[PDB]
Amino acid sequence: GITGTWYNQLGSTFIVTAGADGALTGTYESAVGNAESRYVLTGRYDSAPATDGSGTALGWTVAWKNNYRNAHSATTWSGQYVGGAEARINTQWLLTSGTTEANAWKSTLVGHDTFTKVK
Amino acid sequence: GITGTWYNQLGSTFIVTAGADGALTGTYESAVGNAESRYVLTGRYDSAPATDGSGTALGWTVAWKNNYRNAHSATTWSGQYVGGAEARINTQWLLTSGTTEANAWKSTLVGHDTFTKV
Amino acid sequence: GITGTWYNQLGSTFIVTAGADGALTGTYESAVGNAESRYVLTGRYDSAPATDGSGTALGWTVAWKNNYRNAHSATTWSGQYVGGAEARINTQWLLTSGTTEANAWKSTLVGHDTFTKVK
Amino acid sequence: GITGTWYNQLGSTFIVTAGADGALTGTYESAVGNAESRYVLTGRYDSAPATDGSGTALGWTVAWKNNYRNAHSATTWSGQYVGGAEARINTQWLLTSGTTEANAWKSTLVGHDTFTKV
Ligand SMILES: O=C(O)CCCCCNC(=O)CCCC[C@@H]1SC[C@@H]2NC(=O)N[C@@H]21
Ligand SMILES: O=C(O)CCCCCNC(=O)CCCC[C@@H]1SC[C@@H]2NC(=O)N[C@@H]21
Ligand SMILES: O=C(O)CCCCCNC(=O)CCCC[C@@H]1SC[C@@H]2NC(=O)N[C@@H]21
Ligand SMILES: O=C(O)CCCCCNC(=O)CCCC[C@@H]1SC[C@@H]2NC(=O)N[C@@H]21
Repeated sequence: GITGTWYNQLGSTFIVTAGADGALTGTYESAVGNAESRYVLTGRYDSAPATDGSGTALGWTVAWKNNYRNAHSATTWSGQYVGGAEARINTQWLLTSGTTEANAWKSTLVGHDTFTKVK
Repeated sequence: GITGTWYNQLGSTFIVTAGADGALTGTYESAVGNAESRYVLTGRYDSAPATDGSGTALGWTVAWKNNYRNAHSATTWSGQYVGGAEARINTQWLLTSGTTEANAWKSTLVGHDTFTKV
Repeated sequence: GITGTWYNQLGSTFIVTAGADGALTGTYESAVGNAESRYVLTGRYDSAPATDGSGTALGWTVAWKNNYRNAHSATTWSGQYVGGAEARINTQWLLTSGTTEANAWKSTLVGHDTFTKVK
Repeated sequence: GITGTWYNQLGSTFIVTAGADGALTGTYESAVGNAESRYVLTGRYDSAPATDGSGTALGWTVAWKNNYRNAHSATTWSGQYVGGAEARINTQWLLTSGTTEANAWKSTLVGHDTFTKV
C-alpha cells in the first residue's frame, strides 16, 4: 500500500516503491526550500507490521543535491503509514544544513508533513 | 572520511560505506531498546559539501526489524559529518513506533547522538 | 488576542491570560495522557510582534503535577499565534519524563498541536 | 538543588529559583544568536519527583525580547534535572520564530543543551 505517488500539504511530491525486504526507493520533489527538480530518496519500513489497528513505521532521507542544485542539507522523515480507504503517511521531519562549528546550534529544523496517496 | 566503523555514546556501532553519488549503505547495532543484532541502514549525504568550513549534511534510516526481532518502529538520524583529526557525526534523531490512532500523539521519540570512530 | 480559551485537535483545553510584560499564565486540561483536572501553566510571548504578516512567537510549560496526580513529566509547547478572523496557535511540543540515567535516551516525546480559539 | 546559576556548552548562563510548588523563575543570558543581556524566563518542574533514581522533569520558556532587542522568537527547553556531585540539567529545545504563513514550515529549530553549575 506504501508504493505509489503521494503529496503533502505543501504541494510536494513523493514517488516511492516499497521493496519486499523493507527498502524504500524513489524520488522526491519539494514545493518549498532550496530545491529544483527531482532528488533521490532512500528509506526503510517495517515490512511485517502489527495487525491490530496500527500504522506501519517508516522513514526516509533525501540529500538536497541532484545534477541541478545543491543545498548542502539533508532531510529525514520519520512516521507511519496508515492504510485504508484514505491512505495517509503522518510524519515529523528534521532538516540539517552543513554548518561551521560555530553555527552548529542552529543547523536543524523540525516540522511535520502529512502525505496523501493519489488514487 | 565517512566510510568506516563508528560508535555513539550509548555503545551502538554504525558501519557505513559512502558511495560516490551520495548514497549511504550499511548496518547498525543498537546498545539500547528493543533490539538484537544488526539492522540494515540506508541514507544519503551531500557528496559535494561546501569548501568554507562546514560539516557534511547526511541522514539515514534504520527500520527496527531483522530476522530475530521486530520492534515495529524506525529511527532516522539527521546531522552532519565533521572531519579532521577527531572525526565526528553529530545528529538528532526521531524514533516513530507503529501505533493505533488513539496513541498516535505519543508515537515519536526525539534524541541526539554523537558518533566518533573511537 | 492570545488571552482566552483555546482547544486543540485532541480535545484538550488551554485557558491563558497574556500579560503586558510578555507573561502567559493560566491552566491546561489535557484530553490525553497521565493527567486529571487542571494544571498550572506559565509561559512567555513576544509582546511586540513584527507587523508584516507574521505570527507571534510564544511558548509555555506545564509540569504534570497538581493536587490530584503526578505524572513526573513536563511538556513545553513552542510555536506562534496567528491572529485573524480565525485565530490559531500552531505548535510543536516536547514531553520529557523523569527517567533513570539508563532510560534517559527515551525520556522525550515530540509532537505538534494546533489550537483553536473559542469565540 | 535546581536553584542556582547554571551554564551550558555554548557559554550561556541560566539563573533560576525553584519555588516550593513547582514554579521556575529567573533570567537567561544567551551566548549565541540574535541576543543581548538577560531575558526573563519562567517554567515549571515536578516538585515531587519519584524516589526510584529518576531525574526531575522540568521545562521553561524564554521569549527573546528585552529592553534592547527583539528577535521575535521564543525558545522552550524540556528536560530533567539530575542531582548528585556533578548536578546537570539535560534538555532538548525548540526555537520558534514568528513567520509569515509562507515560511511557517521553517519556523522551528531544534537542539539539545546540557547545563552544569561549572
Ligand atoms: O540550508 C539552510 O541553512 C536552510 C535554508 C532555508 C531552506 C532552504 N531549502 C533546503 O535546504 C532544501 C529544501 C527542503 C524542503 C523542506 S524538507 C521538510 C519540508 N517538507 C517538504 O516537502 N519541503 C520542506
Ligand atoms: O523505550 C521503549 O522500548 C518504548 C518506546 C518505543 C521505542 C521502541 N523501539 C525500539 O526500542 C527500537 C530500537 C531503538 C533504539 C534507539 S534509536 C535512537 C538511539 N540511538 C541508538 O543507538 N539506540 C537508540
Ligand atoms: O511518563 C512517560 O514515561 C510517558 C507515559 C505516556 C503518557 C503519559 N502522560 C503524561 O505524562 C502527561 C499527559 C501529557 C499530555 C500530552 S502533552 C502533549 C500532548 N498535547 C495534549 O494536549 N496532550 C498531550
Ligand atoms: O540563526 C539565526 O539567527 C536565524 C534563525 C532564527 C533564530 C532567531 N532567534 C534567536 O537567535 C534568539 C536567541 C536564541 C539562541 C538559542 S536558544 C537555543 C540555544 N541555547 C542557548 O543558550 N542559545 C541558543
